[PDB]
Amino acid sequence: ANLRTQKRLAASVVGVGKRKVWLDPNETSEIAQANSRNAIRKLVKNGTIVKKAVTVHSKSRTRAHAQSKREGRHSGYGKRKGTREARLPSQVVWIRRLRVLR
Amino acid sequence: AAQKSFRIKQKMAKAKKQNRPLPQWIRLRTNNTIRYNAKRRNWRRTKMNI
Amino acid sequence: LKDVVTREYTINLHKRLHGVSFKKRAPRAVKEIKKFAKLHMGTDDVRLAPELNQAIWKRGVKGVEYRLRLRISRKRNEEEDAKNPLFSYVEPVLVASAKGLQTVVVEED
Amino acid sequence: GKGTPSFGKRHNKSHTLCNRCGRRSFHVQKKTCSSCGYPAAKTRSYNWGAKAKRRHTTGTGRMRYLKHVSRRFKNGFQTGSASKASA
RNA sequence: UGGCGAGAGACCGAUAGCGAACAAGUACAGUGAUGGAAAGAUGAAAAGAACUUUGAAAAGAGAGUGAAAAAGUACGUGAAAU
RNA sequence: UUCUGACGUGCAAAUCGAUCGUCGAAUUUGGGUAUAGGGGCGAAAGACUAAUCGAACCAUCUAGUAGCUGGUUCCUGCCGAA
RNA sequence: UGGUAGUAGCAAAUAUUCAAAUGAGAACUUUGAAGACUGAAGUGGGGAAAGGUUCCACGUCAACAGCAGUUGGACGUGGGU
RNA sequence: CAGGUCUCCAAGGUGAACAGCCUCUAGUUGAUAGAAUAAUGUAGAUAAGGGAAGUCGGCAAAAUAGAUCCGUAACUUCGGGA
RNA sequence: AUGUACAACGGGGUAUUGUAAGCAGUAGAGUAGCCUUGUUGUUACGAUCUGCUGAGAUUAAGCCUUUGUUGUCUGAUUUGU
Repeated sequence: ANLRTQKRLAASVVGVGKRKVWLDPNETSEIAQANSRNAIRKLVKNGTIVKKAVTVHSKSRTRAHAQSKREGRHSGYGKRKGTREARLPSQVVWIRRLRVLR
Repeated sequence: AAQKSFRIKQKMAKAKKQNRPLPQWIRLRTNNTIRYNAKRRNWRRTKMNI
Repeated sequence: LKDVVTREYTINLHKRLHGVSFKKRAPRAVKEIKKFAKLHMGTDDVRLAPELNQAIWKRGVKGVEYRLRLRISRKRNEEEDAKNPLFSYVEPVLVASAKGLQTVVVEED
Repeated sequence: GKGTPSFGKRHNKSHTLCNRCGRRSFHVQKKTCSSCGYPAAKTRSYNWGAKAKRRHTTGTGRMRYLKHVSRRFKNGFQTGSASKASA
């Protein structure tokens, strides 16, 4: 059929946007009948429309790189592109040098 | 516009109720020359200028 | 008269997707596999498979592999038939390295 | 720059509907209509606008009262009612 | 040369006559003052095409109404360019 | 700014691309409001005043006037220039 | 109304592919499977000015969407603040 | 109609950074297609040796460029020049 | 159109880059952990190095060659003194 309204209603009902719902292609005649939001809540509950869980953005290489920066690595001059008073300003270091002594 | 006075909306009500074709039964009526509606104002063609 | 033959192949895509623009290679892989199955089985209605479609597009437009193992089945058509009573149906098969394999007639039992 | 990218910037109104003549010629900053002249107590028409008088004179509207005046002259401005004669 | 009610013509006959023979100061254009069209005529009468067949449908082909569809609601005669 | 690149019966009655000015203040801008035609406004180019400006648009006077340009509708006959 | 001419051309914005469903007819509709893009000074969510019903649903494919069309900010009928 | 039109929200990595580059939530996949891939174009490139000899003119490209450390002339309004 | 034919693969040669993946190692700057605390004392971490590895990958789309495997091989149209 023409399932534009069903995908829009399913995105509004489940709450996840239109790019992640899964109107299954086998039961399409059934989804041609479900025209209201109360019928979308039936077709989500039994498993005819599901949620299609989130694509993984692994912050794991990030953790390995930050762990290596904690170890002292990855901080030469060819990983250092801002000035010395822009990476960490001298006024910050001075406040730390003098809120401690005072 | 999206937040209106009343007078402009009143004229939109008239501009809605005029935006329709002929009744189908007038074309059978005796001594008729009116074959269509020569005042169909669309929104993509003619702005009504309020 | 029966002609329900199912075979397997290696298609060499490097000698067919050579020198093509990069944003056209994988659709030309598709249009080329249809021409391949037209060449071999002889029918002119070729259906691919979405498994085979994924197997071409594993690496975007410009990363189609060099050799592929196809499995072409020349099935007979029915049900308000098209202009030929037979059609090809082209699946992939899973192999580790597609280099080295000849053509094989698949027995159906 | 003086053409289509300065017809982009053109999204206000200098005129609104006149209450008197209803024609949308009511200038907002001057607070006076430019077609009929509202709220001046007269209606602006000029003798160089030969067509403008042809658009705004009597008989172009309903004639909600004058339509009945000449007829009411023909009978001599009668008052009261008529009687019943026969049949 | 305005309004109403009248009578007329060695006038115009729809590119003419008023801008307007028609839902004409209308459709429409312009911020506005203002500018402003085009567009009449099937037949006596819709009798405006039942029914069959081809086609998915528009339509065609038969059939039929009509003096006549070389009058079919893109409709009087229907020129020239093409 | 430059390419005097693209385009130049265009995407566009002035845009596209790279390059380039400036980027915290004589900055940029929405809305309201003030100033209007020989007047407005101008860090002045006769620039801008709704694609119109060494003087806007609209209507009327107005069919302005022209010693200047273009056109000036059927035949035959008799005479015929400068 | 022509010849021009079925020519000029419909080339900026990295980009599409496979199978199924509807159908007379799917490069373009719908679903699914991939592949990519904007990459949060977004091709995302709200609005002001402006438009006025375009919002939403059922049906239809003459005209419009400078290709197509069973799709549509179109057409027909209703609903909605 | 590849123009123009005011504002709010604001993720992860590199990175000084709201730069560019890649992904998450979100939204699209729309801008006529198919086949070949001649000339001449538009857009991007790369060139042996020489090096502006081209040309009105190094116009167009190329080359440098981030950070860290050293070193920094004439002139000067003694701030700069850098 | 039944052929020491042709095609799709596979094999061999030629060629291009340059030594793969995986497994192992009294190689490895050092760093910790331990114990009989050593006269390589070991276990773990450790870019890289060595060994199988002139390996692996590509090789015709306009390279060469082939008895291997699987196939294909008459569809349409016109023409006479």
